Amino acid sequence: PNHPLWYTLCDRYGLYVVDEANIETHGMVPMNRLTDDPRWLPAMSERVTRMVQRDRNHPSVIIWSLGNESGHGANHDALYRWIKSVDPSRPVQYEGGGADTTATDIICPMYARVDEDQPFPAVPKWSIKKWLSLPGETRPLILCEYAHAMGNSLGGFAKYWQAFRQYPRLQGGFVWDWVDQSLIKYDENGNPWSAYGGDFGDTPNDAQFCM
Amino acid sequence: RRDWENPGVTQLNRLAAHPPFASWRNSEEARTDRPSQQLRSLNGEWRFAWFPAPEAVPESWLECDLPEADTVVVPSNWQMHGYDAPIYTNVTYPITVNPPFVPTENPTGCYSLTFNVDESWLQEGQTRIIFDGVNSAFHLWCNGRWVGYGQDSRLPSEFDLSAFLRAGENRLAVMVLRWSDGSYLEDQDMWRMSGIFRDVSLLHKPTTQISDFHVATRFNDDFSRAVLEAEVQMCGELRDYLRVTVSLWQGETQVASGTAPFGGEIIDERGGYADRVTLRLNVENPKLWSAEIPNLYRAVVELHTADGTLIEAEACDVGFREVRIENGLLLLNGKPLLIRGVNRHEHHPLHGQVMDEQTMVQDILLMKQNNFNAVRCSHYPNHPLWYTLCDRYGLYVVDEANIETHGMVPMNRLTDDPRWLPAMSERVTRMVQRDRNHPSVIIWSLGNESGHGANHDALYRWIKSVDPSRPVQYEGGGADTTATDIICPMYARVDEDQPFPAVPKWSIKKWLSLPGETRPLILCEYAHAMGNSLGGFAKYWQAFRQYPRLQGGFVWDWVDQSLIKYDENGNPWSAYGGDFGDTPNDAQFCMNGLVFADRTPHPALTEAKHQQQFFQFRLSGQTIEVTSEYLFRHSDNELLHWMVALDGKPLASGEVPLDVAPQGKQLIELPELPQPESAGQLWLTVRVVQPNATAWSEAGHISAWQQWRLAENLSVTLPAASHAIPHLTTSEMDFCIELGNKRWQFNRQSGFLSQMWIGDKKQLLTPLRDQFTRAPLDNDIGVSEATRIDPNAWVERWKAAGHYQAEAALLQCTADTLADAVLITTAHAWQHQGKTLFISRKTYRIDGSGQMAITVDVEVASDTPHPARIGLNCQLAQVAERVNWLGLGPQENYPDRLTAACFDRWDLPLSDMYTPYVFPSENGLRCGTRELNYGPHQWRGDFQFNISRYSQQQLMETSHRHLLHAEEGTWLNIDGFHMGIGGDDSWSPSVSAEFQLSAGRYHYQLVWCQK
Amino acid sequence: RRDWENPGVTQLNRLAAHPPFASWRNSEEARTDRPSQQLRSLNGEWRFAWFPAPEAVPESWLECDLPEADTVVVPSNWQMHGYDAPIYTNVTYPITVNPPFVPTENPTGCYSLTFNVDESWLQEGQTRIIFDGVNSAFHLWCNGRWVGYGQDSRLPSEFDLSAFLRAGEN
Ligand SMILES: O=C1O[C@H](CO)[C@H](O)[C@H](O)[C@H]1O
Ligand SMILES: [Mg+2]
Ligand SMILES: [Mg+2]
Ligand SMILES: [Mg+2]
Ligand code: NA
Ligand code: NA
Ligand code: NA
Ligand code: NA
Ligand code: NA
Ligand code: NA
Repeated sequence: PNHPLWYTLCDRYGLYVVDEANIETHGMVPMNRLTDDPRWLPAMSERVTRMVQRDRNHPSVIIWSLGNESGHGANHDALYRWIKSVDPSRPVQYEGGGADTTATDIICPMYARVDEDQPFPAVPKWSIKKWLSLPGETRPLILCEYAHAMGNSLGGFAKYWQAFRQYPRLQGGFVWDWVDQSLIKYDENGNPWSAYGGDFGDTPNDAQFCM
Repeated sequence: RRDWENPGVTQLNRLAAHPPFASWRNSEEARTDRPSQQLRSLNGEWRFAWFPAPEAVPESWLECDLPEADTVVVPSNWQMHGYDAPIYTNVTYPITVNPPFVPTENPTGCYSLTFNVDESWLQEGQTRIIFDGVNSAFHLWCNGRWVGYGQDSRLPSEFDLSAFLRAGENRLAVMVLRWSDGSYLEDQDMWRMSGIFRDVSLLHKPTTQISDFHVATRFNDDFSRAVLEAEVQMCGELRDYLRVTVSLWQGETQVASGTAPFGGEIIDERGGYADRVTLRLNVENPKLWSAEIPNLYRAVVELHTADGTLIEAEACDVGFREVRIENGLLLLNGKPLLIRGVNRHEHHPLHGQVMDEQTMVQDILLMKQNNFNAVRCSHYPNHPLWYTLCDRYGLYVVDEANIETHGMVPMNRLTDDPRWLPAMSERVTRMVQRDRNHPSVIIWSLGNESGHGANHDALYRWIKSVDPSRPVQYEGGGADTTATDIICPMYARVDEDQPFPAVPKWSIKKWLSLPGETRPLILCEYAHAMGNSLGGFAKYWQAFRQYPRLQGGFVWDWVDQSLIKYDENGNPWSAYGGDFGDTPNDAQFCMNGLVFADRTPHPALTEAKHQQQFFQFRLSGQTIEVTSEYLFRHSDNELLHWMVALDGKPLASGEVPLDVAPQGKQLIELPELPQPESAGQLWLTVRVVQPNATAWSEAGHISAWQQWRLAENLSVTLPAASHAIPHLTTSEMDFCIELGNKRWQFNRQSGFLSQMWIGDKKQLLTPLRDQFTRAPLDNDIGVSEATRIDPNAWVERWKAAGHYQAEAALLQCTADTLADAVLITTAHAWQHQGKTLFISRKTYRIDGSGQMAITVDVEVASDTPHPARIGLNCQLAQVAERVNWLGLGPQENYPDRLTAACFDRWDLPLSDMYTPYVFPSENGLRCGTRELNYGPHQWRGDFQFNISRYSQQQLMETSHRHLLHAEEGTWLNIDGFHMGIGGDDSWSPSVSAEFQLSAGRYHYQLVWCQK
Repeated sequence: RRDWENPGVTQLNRLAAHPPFASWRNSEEARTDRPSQQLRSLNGEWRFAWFPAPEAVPESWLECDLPEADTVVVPSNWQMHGYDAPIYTNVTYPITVNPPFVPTENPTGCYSLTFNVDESWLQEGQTRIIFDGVNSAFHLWCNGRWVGYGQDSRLPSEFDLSAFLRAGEN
């Protein structure tokens, strides 16, 4: 959940917002170890319910998100239903566990390619055109993350947009991401320079992967 | 920190819930389910001290035993020991509604125990203590050191004591609080007690252990093949040498087995569960489990090293069955179920809410003997043994979460509050985690009467997610919300709608077809058996059998929640609300069972057994069509016994072997019956007898029966000629008729028969008078809260109309001497405040044979509430030992509750003609009676009657059966007509129109003579 | 009670969540969305002291300012002021994965602020304190008395201070 003023600005300047609960357990093994554990349901539910209770009147918020990279747990299904019950005005999405589980109204993969499949075991990232028509599937597809803009990047960006425009159910996505997470540091001469992972003695760290 | 006033803290240091563990260290023992040395019981004599509040408990108690304490038995409810009073309140909370706060004066029970621990348990593995039930919250200490905290009174709380124990003597200190924020979720309609009411045990597990395991059974289209999947979870040192072996047994024969190392399949980008493994075993033509035939297999889960070293083994009984809802029908192994269920609380008249095996077994045997096949755990998870028993004897179970917030306003104030979601989820999730392997459990319930909140939807989905093998139901908020797979209303009537705002209770037939509705309907509660009740019960079962989607319901309920008290002479008597100084209270509304607290049946139990029969019959000429409502079993322990009798006189009889396939039919043509000599009605009575004893019944057990009127030959022969002629003697005050040794006396002032003489003795203590009222039944009083007096209740309407105060006004009284008899004509009018309620016109014809023909014709004002009865009553001077009659019996039966009774010649001791309802009311009636015999007297005609030593007046003025005193002589009530008793619920008029005496004009005739 | 190592305790005495409030006492001010005198900002210069673990925090800190504390701007992340190093890791947790436990060495930031309220606030009404964001958990004290606890670094944590306030400096 963002600083309260962000939603007011989006309401006024006009930007569609996906409000996401502060829940990410990426480092767990497997990713859903905690989210599928009934003992963590209470902590998770407050992160979802208190978000909804705070931002439910903002017109800019058009979609609720259960969080990020926490696999797919029964806690997600429970909280998904909680929202649908409390606020039927907004669709609920969540990418964890395969991007098309029972906890999301929208097929929302991260980095699924336009034409090329990535048949990872359990959590495959199908070509987005193919994903749409898998037997039984009918939901819309909007990538929660795509076109990773790390450094000299965004190659193949036009391929996505040609697809978004030709396929009615391919409704876009959110580029990753807006601003480099670099921090300022000063050399002996007092001159500032852009720093990243490990430049503060922090270790282990993931170097430039924060930009 | 006052954790007992924080819905955010429902436990501290409590271990995760799981299925029943015994930690066997020998596979064979696990297979045979014999005792486990690793599982000890700490039940027995403990120390106990009561305190008005926790702040009163002295610090010394934590380290040393309190001198003031007493030695009591555990498990037990401390109210049953007299430390404080048990409180019976229905809806209104026993404490002020100010969540999450509880009264500062909070009864606190300090339990303590000194016990031994073998050094062997502390040298390796983990030693935990398990409290199966503590009401309602508690703190634990071991040897002076604080261990943990827990809430929810109906599920086990476990704690690791490995680092607190010492070899030899140890001391536990448990401070149990009566009230806690947990109480807000425990407002069930029952006695509010407290203490350590369930088993306390010590379990020892290896460091590398089985921490959890789930068993599932999937089938192919025709159930000719199955796959048993067992997911096993472990804790501790994870190594490549570890393995899990799940073997399935049928008796001593291993039918299947699978072995595998840990490391589940990949589930997400981070991999899978390295601490889990799933074994899949193929089973061909498995023996399916059902309440009809509870086939069970034994599954043994072995944790071991690849090379053969057993670390530990766990196990459970596996019932191969599939529960699914398809096309609107609840199916068991592919067949539509017809739920013959009942709600059952855990109650004992002496021990309170503490359950024991014998009581559980008795209940199950009684339930199955009375054709019940299902039970609902109203309204909390039960004692662990209950499920094992239901698995083995065969009963479908609805496992219900310990959540009820009935007293809140509105009912969903807390269930719709996300801040209460945590406390609620634990009551649901821990239940499922504990009972998911029991085959007997076929449906999960989210709780009872807590309205409908978002929390319910969240938890509904949580269960659908973790356990897709069982349907989920919940009645709150309308009985058909998004939180239930089954339309499960309570007290919805068969044909009549009750359009309550927001939460209407539609007629069940109409409910099924509401636009868009497709779900099956099974009432979670119906046919309230409070006192003299269950009228209209047959109407439900006729509908259940005609409507596919009406699949039954659970009667409310199994046993009266009465407690035993003692008088000055030390004699026991049944007590209810308010009998312990408890107030506010809801008096007798805690007694709604088909059986008494001591399990003695109420008359209504036979009505239930009859309507719930598994065999249906139809007659056509000499042929009896038998249909089986069994879904799986054949009638391989049933024989049909038939009997034809003429007005109680046996003419013919015989038996035929029953051989009908489930859902099948069998035709049985009866022999060429011999045309009877005497005049009268021939009656055919058939009954299904179980030749062989079973695990739930004795040899000869009768499971079903049905009666039919056969040929009837009306008597056209006139009785012999009378020798003498009755003589009339007149005085201003009376008309006295004499014929031999017999004398009749009619008071000319009252207009009633005031006396009769048979030989040299008088026969009446009170004159024979009209009666239009009855001691009000609980259904007539119609209240569920001792504070609400519904003016619409039958008793209130009769009282306001003056039925109980109307006095008889004589309009006519004349005598006439005929050729061979004397005729007495009378007319009375009952009035109240210038309003004529009833008019009774009679004639008494006493002829030369010594018989008195009484013809009665009554008019009832159309605008006065329909009368409870239309008959006569009097107090006979004598008391006989037996009561003999030709009519419906042998047990008590009323107009809307008499399908179970059979027409025949019955003979019972006087005492059996009185039903001992704890709260006294009209009782013991028997209908369709053509002849009644008592002492020298005989009454003939077509009436209903009850006979006892208690007058309607005494019954009406007495609150407890033990306060009744036999009156002199015998009170007789003979009715031409009697109102139905109803019972669809006991807090509103529930007697169907067809059983209301609204005809305006009534006629009945009786012949009184000597036998 | 080490509430920061128990997922069963995500807060203590925290008020219920709700949409943005200002408690306008004038309808036109609310319509125009102008400022509300009933809503005060406490952003500015606070007193801060860093500690390697909560056990290192001196009980004296609850009663009066710590001499070794510095004056810093709030809101802010103490890493940006140089009290300790910000850490950049993608997937792998920055602490040993052993739920619900965290390191015994747990950087602790002790913030404090002396203030006072309008006389009428001491008279009637409910006065609450709102922390729009605290990373990652915290205990709150007012005039030396414990008020509450709260988690979740990205949503506001509110507490009723009504029964703690007093005339003069708080
Ligand atoms: O609706 C109900 O009716 C019964 C009345 O005896 C009893 O109170 C049950 O617990 C409740 O669910
Ligand atoms: Mg609590
Ligand atoms: Mg209730
Ligand atoms: Mg915590
Ligand atoms: Na598109
Ligand atoms: Na990154
Ligand atoms: Na049916
Ligand atoms: Na009741
Ligand atoms: Na048979
Ligand atoms: Na009475």
